[PDB]
Amino acid sequence: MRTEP
Amino acid sequence: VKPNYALKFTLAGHTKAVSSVKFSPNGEWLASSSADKLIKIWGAYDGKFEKTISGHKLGISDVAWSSDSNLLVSASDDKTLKIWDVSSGKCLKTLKGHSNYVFCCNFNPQSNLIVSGSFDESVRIWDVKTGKCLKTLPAHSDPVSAVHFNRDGSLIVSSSYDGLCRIWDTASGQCLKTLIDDDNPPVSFVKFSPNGKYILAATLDNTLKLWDYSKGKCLKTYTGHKNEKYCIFANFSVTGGKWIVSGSEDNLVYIWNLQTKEIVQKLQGHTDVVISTACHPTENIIASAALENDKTIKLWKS
Repeated sequence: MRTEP
Repeated sequence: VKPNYALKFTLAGHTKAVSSVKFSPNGEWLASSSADKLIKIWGAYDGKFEKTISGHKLGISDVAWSSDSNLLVSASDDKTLKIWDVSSGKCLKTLKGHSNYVFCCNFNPQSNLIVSGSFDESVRIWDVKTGKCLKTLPAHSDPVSAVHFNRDGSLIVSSSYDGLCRIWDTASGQCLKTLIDDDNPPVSFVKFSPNGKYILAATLDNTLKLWDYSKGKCLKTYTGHKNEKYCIFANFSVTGGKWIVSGSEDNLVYIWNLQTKEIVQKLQGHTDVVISTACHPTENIIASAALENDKTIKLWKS
């Protein structure tokens, strides 16, 4: 989820 | 006065956006984690690929080394953390107990404990040897972005989209401090300074801030970058000049003079948000990684 806005 | 960081290596192979890069404490290795569910190990100096470490069922948002550069902990959307033995590649323990995606993780300086934060708004402390949850902290009211231990492990720092940074007694689980400034933007990253006096904290309003958490006061502000959507790591760089290092959502790596708060360099080449940066523990080496449209890691040297 860190790679998602 | 200013650093001269130049691109040396571009590391490729994660099949999806990278989420995190970290140098092992002994300076030999770089570990990366990625939305592709994989952890990858690279040589810290030549960027030479070492191995892939797999086993998570959904994407990974964070990975962290034990003090002895032997183990790794990773935090994944599959709601677990995993403790890996790096040389054998084995998953030693799968820490279950979080009720939503695990976002951030760190060993304490003794590597006998792991701290984790999650979208389930808790901070949890786990025993490394048994892989069991020792405490659950009802820390925040929104997802927890970062968790870090202080130099002796006596304290833990938390960050959340609820706008707060909190300091916790590791032994008791009690909140010892709540830090927030005049606006309440989501706090997207937090960590203690290497001497353990300060916390460096990022918020989604394009701001880094250096806090004296004992005095409860913001000492320094580092601005210039772009940071409204993503949890971008920031670092103290101490091997040469005393810098602040952070990625940016304008695809650049920013380096500030820590004392004067001036941008002393920006690093160019990623084709997407630079989500993670890391500083080598003894060389002037910066690792950087970027998101879905780039998928690469880059090693810069000064």
